[PDB]
Amino acid sequence: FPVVLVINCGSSSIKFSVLDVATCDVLMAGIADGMNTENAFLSINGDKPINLAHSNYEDALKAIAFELEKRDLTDSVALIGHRIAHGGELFTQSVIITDEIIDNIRRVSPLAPLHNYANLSGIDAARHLFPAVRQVAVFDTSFHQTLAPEAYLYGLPWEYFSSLGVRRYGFHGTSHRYVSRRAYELLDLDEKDSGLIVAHLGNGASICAVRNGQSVDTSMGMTPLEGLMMGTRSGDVDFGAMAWIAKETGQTLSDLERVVNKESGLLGISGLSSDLRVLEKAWHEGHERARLAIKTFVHRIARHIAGHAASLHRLDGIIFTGGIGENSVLIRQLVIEHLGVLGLTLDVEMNKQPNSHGERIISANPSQVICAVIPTNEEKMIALDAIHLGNVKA
Amino acid sequence: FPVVLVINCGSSSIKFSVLDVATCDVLMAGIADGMNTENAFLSINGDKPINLAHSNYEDALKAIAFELEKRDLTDSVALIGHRIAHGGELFTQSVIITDEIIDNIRRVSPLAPLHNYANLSGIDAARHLFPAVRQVAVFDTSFHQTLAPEAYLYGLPWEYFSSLGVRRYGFHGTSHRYVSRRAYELLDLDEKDSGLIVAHLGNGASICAVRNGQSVDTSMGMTPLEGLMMGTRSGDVDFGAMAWIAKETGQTLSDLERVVNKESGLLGISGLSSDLRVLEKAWHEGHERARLAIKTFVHRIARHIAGHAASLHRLDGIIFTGGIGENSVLIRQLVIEHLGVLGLTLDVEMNKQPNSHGERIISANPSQVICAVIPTNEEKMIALDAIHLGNVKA
Ligand SMILES: Nc1ncnc2c1ncn2[C@@H]1O[C@H](COP(=O)(O)O)[C@@H](O)[C@H]1O
Ligand SMILES: Nc1ncnc2c1ncn2[C@@H]1O[C@H](COP(=O)(O)O)[C@@H](O)[C@H]1O
Repeated sequence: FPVVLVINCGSSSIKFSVLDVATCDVLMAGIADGMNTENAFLSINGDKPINLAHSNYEDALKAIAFELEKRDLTDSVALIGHRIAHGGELFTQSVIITDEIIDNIRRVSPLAPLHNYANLSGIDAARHLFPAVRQVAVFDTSFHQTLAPEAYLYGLPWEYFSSLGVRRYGFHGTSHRYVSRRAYELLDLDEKDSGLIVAHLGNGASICAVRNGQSVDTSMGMTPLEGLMMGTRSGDVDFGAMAWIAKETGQTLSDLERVVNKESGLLGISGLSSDLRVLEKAWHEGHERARLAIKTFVHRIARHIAGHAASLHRLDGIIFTGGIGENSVLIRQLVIEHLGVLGLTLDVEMNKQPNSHGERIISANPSQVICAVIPTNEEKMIALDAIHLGNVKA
Repeated sequence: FPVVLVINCGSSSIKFSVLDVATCDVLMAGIADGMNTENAFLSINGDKPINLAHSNYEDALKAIAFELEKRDLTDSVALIGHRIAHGGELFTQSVIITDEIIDNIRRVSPLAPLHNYANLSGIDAARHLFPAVRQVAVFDTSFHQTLAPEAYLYGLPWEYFSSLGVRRYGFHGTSHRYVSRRAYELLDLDEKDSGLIVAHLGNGASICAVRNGQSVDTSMGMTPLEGLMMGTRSGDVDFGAMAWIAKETGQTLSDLERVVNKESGLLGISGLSSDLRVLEKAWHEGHERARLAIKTFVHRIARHIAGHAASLHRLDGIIFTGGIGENSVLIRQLVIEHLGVLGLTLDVEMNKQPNSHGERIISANPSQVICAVIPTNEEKMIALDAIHLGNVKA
């Protein structure tokens, strides 16, 4: 029974999963946190953190490989999948990693300096430790490459796009792609004749319009700062307002970039938490700013769901996914009730059901548009691409 | 026959109109251009520019008053209407100008330093030259004050809103208000039970959602930089992208603010013109970048029209207004065809009709939503507020 090793290298951690090729089931999962710091530890399935002390990306991947060996599945690793943050314009699909690909990843790495260079460090490590294993790169931007110029061009001077490559790229592509495929089965839709809106709500929040199997619009921009308001991210923000704050408080562009990424969003408005479970409980206890943060969060999602619907000839489905989208009974209902204009009617018995019920339809019968919850599986989608590319001569 | 003098003071010009109280008809109109410069001239109805040479706001208003006297209508001026750019949170409706109002205008003037201080200079001048005449302030933001916190709060730290007043204000309020009123008559709608989308396309471009006579969402933000892409303005732009350009080109926040306001938008993408008539002709001659600029322009309008529709319980009408919205047969159709999801069908015979046909319905019969063109009259709306306030004890 061969397996796929899925690796996601962040700036501060390394997340990994081992999926069984036969059933696409998770056999092992873990996180190597506190990366590049003075203290680095490795937890597997939450099985008590084991430290390495001042360890790098290569040493951490070697520790995971040693734990991979302790369970006798090292020689069973047939494929290695790498999650890549930014693929620029060069990558439209998942590819088998070669010297050419690496060079191309380094080319578009300036577009995401924090995340993309960390991905390359993971590629270099896995190459060193598993050279006779086929390795695959899956890009978080590639799905959105089917966008037309009108959908990705910014109203900036053309030169920024042609010379520097300033345009909408969009993220959560792997998730949007996975959820799309599942929606055609759950809603019983013909891919070649369909219009979906996928709402990935969780860590980061993004919307995607999927027309006839292709991504036609997405809420995130060149960076994950554009679009929906998030946990700590501001979302859509007037540049004039940002320029006004820079003059009135005397802050640098770096200072405001810190504020927008880490001090804003749900955390910013409420002044309490970035976690939704905390804010839901706070509002339940009569916290006004927690109510406002959630109400604003809901509003901007509804605004973008209806907004992205314009890039469709016909609206068949709205799919909720991600940590928030799969679990929050409240957020789903408030968003759908905010979208009464589109002729949606919700089934509250179905919307009450917890995530254990998996891929479920939550809209009632008289509804013009089918509303559904589909749990996203980014690890399975990476594995599926890897399995497909595992049958290929390179 | 008493008259209303309407004054709009920009940073570089003074636009004025004299409307007859009885019929709300324009009797005289002119522009004093090149304000505060070494050479300032005054044109009335395009009746050959007459220079004053190095003239200020008070001297220019005195020249208009002298030309007002030459036509024997100085003693006929019953009311003076002032267009004010930014009213902050303090002004929800048009008011009679007193010492209190002036102080309050200066309070919120930091929110629009370029335009708002010029408005005060016009107020000071008209006070000096017409002290026994009732004077009224009409605010370009006041109509959007009915917005709920979820619609105007940014995903920034709460402190920026509470201390500095960073929130969505929105503009074109006078136009959105005027067009709304007219729509209830043209579409035969009950104000208290209606949902409209008003698309003001022209100089600046903004969208407004009008639920039951009240503004519930608007595309422009704290500054007119947010929302739709415009002639020279970028519109919605990823802050992460703007921060990325600042690092890669080594430009100041002031440099990028210049680029976004004057070098971007339709002019930015095409690299040709901010004027739509030029770009329409250019695309007709096979100019690709003029086609892209227009296609992108259309796309962002459709995205925001459908987006703002979420803030409505029911969509009754989409109204096109402004220089572009009233005249561009192409832009109207491309936008409506982009909004096929909402179930709109256009009557192309009606959409062909030039602006001379005034307030006209452009959608066919099977259409789910009525599409119409209503010419905006910001001068008439200012006069109407002034006439109403002219019957009041102060
Ligand atoms: N039962 C729940 N109700 C509401 N929000 C939840 C729940 N479980 C997880 N979340 C949110 O999901 C987010 C995590 O997103 P993700 O990284 O996609 O799992 C966190 O910000 C949580 O606030
Ligand atoms: N016949 C027309 N066709 C297309 N665009 C027009 C036409 N007339 C005026 N415009 C546009 O309207 C804008 C002026 O807007 P406004 O200041 O609202 O009159 C300009 O940018 C013109 O490009």
